[PDB]
Amino acid sequence: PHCSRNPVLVRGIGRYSRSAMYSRKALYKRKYAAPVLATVTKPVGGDKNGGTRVVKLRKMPRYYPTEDVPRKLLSHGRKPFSQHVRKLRASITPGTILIILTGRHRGKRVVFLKQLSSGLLLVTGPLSLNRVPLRRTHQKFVIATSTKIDISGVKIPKHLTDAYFKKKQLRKPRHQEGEIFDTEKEKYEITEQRKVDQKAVDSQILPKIKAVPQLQGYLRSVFALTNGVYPHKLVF
Amino acid sequence: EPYIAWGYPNLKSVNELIYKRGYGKINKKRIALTDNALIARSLGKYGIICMEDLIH
Amino acid sequence: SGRLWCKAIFAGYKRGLRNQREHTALLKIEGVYARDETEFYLGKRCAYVYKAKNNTVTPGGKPNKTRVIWGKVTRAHGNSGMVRAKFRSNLPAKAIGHRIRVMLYPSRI
Amino acid sequence: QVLVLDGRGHLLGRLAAIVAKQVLLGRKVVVVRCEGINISGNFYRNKLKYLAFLRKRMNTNPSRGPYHFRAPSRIFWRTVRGMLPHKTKRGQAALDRLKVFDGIPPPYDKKKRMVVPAALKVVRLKPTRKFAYLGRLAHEVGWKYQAVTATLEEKRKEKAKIHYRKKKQLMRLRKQAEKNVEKKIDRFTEVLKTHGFLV
Amino acid sequence: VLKKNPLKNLRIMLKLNPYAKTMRRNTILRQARNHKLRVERAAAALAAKKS
RNA sequence: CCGCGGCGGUGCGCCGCGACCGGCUCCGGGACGGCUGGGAAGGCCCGGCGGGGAAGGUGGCUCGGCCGAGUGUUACAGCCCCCCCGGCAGCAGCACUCGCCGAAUCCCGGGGCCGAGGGAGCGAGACCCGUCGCCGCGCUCUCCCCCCUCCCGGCGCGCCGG
RNA sequence: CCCCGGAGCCCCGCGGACGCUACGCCGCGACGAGUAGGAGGGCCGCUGCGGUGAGCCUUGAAGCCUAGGGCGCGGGCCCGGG
RNA sequence: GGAGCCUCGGUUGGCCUCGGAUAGCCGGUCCCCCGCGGGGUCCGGUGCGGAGUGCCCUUCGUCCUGGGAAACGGGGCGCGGC
Ligand SMILES: [Mg+2]
Ligand SMILES: [Mg+2]
Ligand SMILES: [Mg+2]
Repeated sequence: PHCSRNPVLVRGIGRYSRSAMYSRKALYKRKYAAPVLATVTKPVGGDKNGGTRVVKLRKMPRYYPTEDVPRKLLSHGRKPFSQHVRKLRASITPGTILIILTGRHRGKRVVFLKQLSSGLLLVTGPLSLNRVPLRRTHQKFVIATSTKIDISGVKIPKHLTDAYFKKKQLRKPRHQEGEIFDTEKEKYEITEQRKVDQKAVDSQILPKIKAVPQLQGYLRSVFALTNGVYPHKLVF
Repeated sequence: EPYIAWGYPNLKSVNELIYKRGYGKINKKRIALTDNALIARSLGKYGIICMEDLIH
Repeated sequence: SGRLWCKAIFAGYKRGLRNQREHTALLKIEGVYARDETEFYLGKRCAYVYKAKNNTVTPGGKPNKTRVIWGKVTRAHGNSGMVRAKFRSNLPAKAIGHRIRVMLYPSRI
Repeated sequence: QVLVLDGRGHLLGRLAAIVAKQVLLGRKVVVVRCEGINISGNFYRNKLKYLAFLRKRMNTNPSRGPYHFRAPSRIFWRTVRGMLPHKTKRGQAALDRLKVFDGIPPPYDKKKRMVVPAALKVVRLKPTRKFAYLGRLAHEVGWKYQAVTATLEEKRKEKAKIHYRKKKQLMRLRKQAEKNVEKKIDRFTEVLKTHGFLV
Repeated sequence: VLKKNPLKNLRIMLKLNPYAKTMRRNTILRQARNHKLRVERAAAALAAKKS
């Protein structure tokens, strides 16, 4: 199961050729000179008197609807989200600083930790400083400030992934009708694993941030546009 | 003259016009030259069997 | 704790002299006056934000009297840093010469 | 949130043009010292031009007909009114933002007031060209209150000269203060000139 | 059939004219080759300036 | 009933993302051709040959402290310029953007916008589905080796064995 | 080198739509100003007749009115309430 | 101090010389004149204006404790007089 014997030159253009590839792959020397009725297909079981019984796995249906929709047309190149390729603004590098633009943690400043599987950012404005925990964000609702901490050698937990940072509650039936059922439940509880994860990560960062003078105080502060200062003019 | 602009096209011009806006007349139906099977079917009796031949 | 949106005035609709094409707002973004200063603002979310008699809902909030019409700055309109917008509904005309908020948050920065 | 523009040294229509668009974009504007607005073209030229405008009246009942305002403030208002769609609701709303004054009265006599340099005489005219003060013009066409407006402005300039002297006095002490303190603001003052002020 | 524009859509170009592949394989390589050779001139000019 | 397993149509209401294609409008990079086989330029300097403005000059006068500044004349070169012979690699339509025309002599990457509009499965003991053309490749049914090393296994973070 | 009452199917000539009111259904192109005027189609509309709806109707017909719900490009139409 | 219809716009402030433009701004006067200032001369600084609206002022998380530099500043819609 060898890798790709020609590399990529451009998306869709291999470096080599047809002819170089014939020689590389060596098509010379790799020449392959090669010149129901009664028996039931897929049923079968056991059983007592009379003899054995022939069942039928996947038995034809007990209701047809009166009309139903008729197929589609194959359509070529339409991958599900999981199989997508993930981008990242070059500005956003690990241990950089963001300004989170949208949520409740709005205008708050933050440190960027990693791009998760999803394509979301993982983020921490060390809970301690900012009041921003280990948290997902989107590239698109974040301003990649030109300010970096050196975060190279911090072992972020392998177990913290997209799958963990994912909302949890609510199933279907229960009592339902009346003045009850899951309008209560009430609170997302923080849990202890979550608190342990934070504790571990922050300690590795937290010394690193402090080394930079005033940086903690910067990371405490909140961003906002005052008079006379225009996004397009200033830099971050 | 005062109804047209005209002159001597480049090589690139003949390509860009043919590839981007090359439409056959095929049973009097303007049809886009999506494959050479179209060009050939019509012009193949002249030795013209592909977009490239057409351009030449 | 402060303002996370750049100010802009609703100039009026994209229009010829004598045919206004109501489906496209024009937006005089504050502090920008060159078809040059305005590549920042292309494709940013923007809100006509206004309040009305009856109460409404509110995302992550209790029922309010404020309402908004969301839109998007599409392209730069003529030399002096006006900008075209397009809104999920057309803007009211009541709106002329009033604030609309151009956000930061489809950022490419 | 409000423009105050010292109409002195500006050009009548040139300023009015710029004011109109500000006013149409919801900007509340105030235009002050309107008698000081000055109009290109030699004096006599413009007097006749006004006197013509006076002649325009509704023959059968002048009481209806085009009301020729004398005061420089109202004149300037008239010319700004000529660049808005003032028959519309939005046009009428626009003018309601604009606020014009002969001389400079009490809210704005202690406000810093801007200057539109694109309407300014020193820039927009050749120096050998002639022009008219809209005051003189207003005076001769019947404006009653030139002298009053002059006598009130001499007070204001005297009142202001005092303020400036005290302002200067603070500035001077502040220049002294920094020098008194410049070893215990030294590693602040250094950082405010790495990122490029104080130079 | 939808007309995919050959000049943007590589594989449509190839469908209509397969010799494109080679023509474009050349003129990536060719341009890289020459770009390298420009850096090499520039390095020799800097070395000549240092000498 | 729990499986939200497999397929099919759906979303109560308001939202957002993602990647793919179409049509646009921009941005940034690079690589080439042709010319008066570009014109000017730069850099190194050497040997000559004249002509001009006008000079470290001189001179009348003036203005300042022999020196500096301002006019005026004959004009060599000790400020330059110009022509003519003869010769060097650094040029290159040159980021020292001084003046073009282009691209089988042309490619790469990026951003904003609008749009998705169609539906080659209605079998009774064996798919509720692929896919046509094109790209190549990639792989394998051929052996080799090298490297890195993710999982796992072993040995001392280092080394050895998908 | 064998038979589809079974090759398992991208093509199948052994039998054939979910589709086929053949005045139906489906696909590709192109095009679309209009007086006078002409022609076509109107499951547009009015009143009466032969047929036909085992139609509807005092458990409420026709008409009338309706800031009720919809359909149709439109002529118009259908439902809710009074 | 409490509720409760309605109408909306807003989403840091700027508390000021006069003016000139083939000129201005600031200092300081050793010296002189006028009513701490005003006017003068002289000198010293700036002048594509940094005593700059290309500007200035203001900060934008809350608290805890326990050091340093800075330190008598702030408040009680604190209270009376000029
Ligand atoms: Mg017609
Ligand atoms: Mg007719
Ligand atoms: Mg509000």
